[PDB]
Amino acid sequence: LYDPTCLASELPYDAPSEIDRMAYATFKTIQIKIANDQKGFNLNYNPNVTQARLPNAPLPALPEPTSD
Amino acid sequence: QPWEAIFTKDDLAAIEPKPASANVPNTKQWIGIQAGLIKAGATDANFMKVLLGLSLEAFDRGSSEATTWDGITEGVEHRAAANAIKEANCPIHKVTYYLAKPTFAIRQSKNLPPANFAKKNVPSQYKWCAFDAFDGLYDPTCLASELPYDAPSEIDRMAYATFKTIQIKIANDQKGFNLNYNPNVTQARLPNAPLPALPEPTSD
Amino acid sequence: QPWEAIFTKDDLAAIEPKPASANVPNTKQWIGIQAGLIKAGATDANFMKVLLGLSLEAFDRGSSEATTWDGITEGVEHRAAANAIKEANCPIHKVTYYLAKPTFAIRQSKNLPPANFAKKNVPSQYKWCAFDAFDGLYDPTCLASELPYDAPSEIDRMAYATFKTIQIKIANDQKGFNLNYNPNVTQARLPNAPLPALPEPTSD
Amino acid sequence: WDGITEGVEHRAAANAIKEANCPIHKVTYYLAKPTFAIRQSKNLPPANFAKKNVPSQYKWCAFDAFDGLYDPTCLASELPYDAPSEIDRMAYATFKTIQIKIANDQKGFNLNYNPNVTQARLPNAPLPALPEPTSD
RNA sequence: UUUUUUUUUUUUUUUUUUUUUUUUUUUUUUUUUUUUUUUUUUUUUUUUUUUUUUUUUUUUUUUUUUUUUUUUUUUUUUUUUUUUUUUUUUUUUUUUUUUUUUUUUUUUUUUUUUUUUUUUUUUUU
Repeated sequence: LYDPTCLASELPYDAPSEIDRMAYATFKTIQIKIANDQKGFNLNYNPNVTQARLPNAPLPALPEPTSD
Repeated sequence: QPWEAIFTKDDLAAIEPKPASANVPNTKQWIGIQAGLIKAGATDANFMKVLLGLSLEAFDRGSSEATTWDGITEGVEHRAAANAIKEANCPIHKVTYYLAKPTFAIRQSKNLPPANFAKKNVPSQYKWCAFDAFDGLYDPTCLASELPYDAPSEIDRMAYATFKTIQIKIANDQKGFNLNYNPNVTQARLPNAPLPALPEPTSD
Repeated sequence: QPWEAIFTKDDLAAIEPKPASANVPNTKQWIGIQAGLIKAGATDANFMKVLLGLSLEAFDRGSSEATTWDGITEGVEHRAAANAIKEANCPIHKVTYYLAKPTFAIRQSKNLPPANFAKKNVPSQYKWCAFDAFDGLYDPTCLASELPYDAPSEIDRMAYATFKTIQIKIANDQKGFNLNYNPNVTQARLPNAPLPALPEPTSD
Repeated sequence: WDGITEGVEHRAAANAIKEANCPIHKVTYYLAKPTFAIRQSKNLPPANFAKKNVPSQYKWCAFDAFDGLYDPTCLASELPYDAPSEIDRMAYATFKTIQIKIANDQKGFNLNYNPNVTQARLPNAPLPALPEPTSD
């Protein structure tokens, strides 16, 4: 929506609006979160070196009920 | 004790030194670029012309980013010219720093904002602040026959500082990679182990 | 009890001492510089001339930065002269501190602002505050036949303090490196382990 | 705002203005007087008068491009009413307060980050805290 | 299914210090969950190095042995109320001037009230 090379014969609404842009930044947080959820996967081995780290070992530990 | 002697202002004014920025290729590196770029098919004035092409690419791409960018310029393919820069042991940004102002000047007159503006989530207020080689806009050694707009403006400078945060962030994202081993010592730390843990839903 | 005796002002005034800054090379270190610099091909007045060249380089480069900077001066290559300074066990800045004012004076008269101004993101208001050896502008032992502009100005001094923050930041960036081992004890802490973790997207 | 004019849709024309890197106000500043003159002769007060809570005394003072009424370069074949009047000018200053207020409401937004650095400051964090019932 | 043909020795300590210091014989089980929900959600191809410090300064300065608990609340009330879609940038300064000018060491507390009276009176149009 901001990319100068992006195609566009006519945009009905200025979604690029700065308010929407900061909202898009907030949206980027979503993109980042999911990236952390999937891109954050630790590729610590190629040839199935599960002896170093087991599959799904990167899974976060269950949250404790205590504050600390 | 020569150091105890007074140099005398008359002699100081006779020095007439030149600024020596380190964000520009060394004379021998400029030659190294020639050895590659001229060899690549560029000649004479095309030397700067092709490098300007890359600087324009760097404007929308970056260091190795512009290096990967293809396209035959008035002298030679961007990648080929980029290789020449690499032969000189410099990043494209190094050359771009020297040709930052003319590069910006071109786009400023053609109204061509940085293509990575969107990617960097830079506020529209700072649309022209997303320039990797913005330092060349202030660098006294940077080339510049005429700049259409005073991008150096202090407001833009603080915006450039904000832009620097972007540069820092990405540096943290890539430069922050922990080179804790050379000969594949994964037993000390596994590949991609530096990857940040997934964020928790709790505040603490 | 000689310490109980009154020295008498008449005798105090008879002392006529000289300021003794530690930001300047020791007399023997000045000689060490001569042993290297004169050996490098410099002679007599060229001793100061070449060092001024380096101070000008330090203005746009820095300690080892100016050391890496090449270019044959009126006496010898900057790097060769820099080696002489290193032979004296001093940084180029050490010499530059002594020759800070004349150096600044040269550029001030030639209107040559620091090339690292852009790199340091120093506000244009403080364009001439980006000077590593700015302390020499106040140092009573620093050489100076004539300074075109009173850079020592208190406003500039506080700006120099802000500049000091830059110096501190970079120190934290490099001097802050944790020398937790000598004989490659990576088992205690791995190389580049001190690298700060990547910033999280959350506020906490 | 849409609507096809004698030449083309308002939005399309607005895009042209944006292509020139200008706000519509920029063009309006030049055409402020003729614009006001049209409405003044047609008795068409600003529709945002109500929104801005502008006193009826200053009904014709709610004009964003009022500066064009004084601007020597602004176009004007004939102005039905001297809106530039000093009384209206001070009213325009009061109107400027409106412009300033909205600027504070939107321009006052703190652009403290570019690449989504919400870790420094979260989105909508600049939002003013809810008013307390106490005087202090 | 893939490696060899990749690199060290010749680098440094002993002769440095403890035992002979203290617990058992102190308390729980017989307390509660499963049968609760996700996958099929998105990134890479984004950018830095080559930027600068050391050689700058403290210790040897002062407290403990000073005071509270045993004082009071819950059982009090809201949601179901309203905005967005409103407007700015592209406006201007630095390079202007002071310090080095004067006080402390001058005087009060220990002087007097509460326990006195209104609301329930009238405008907007």
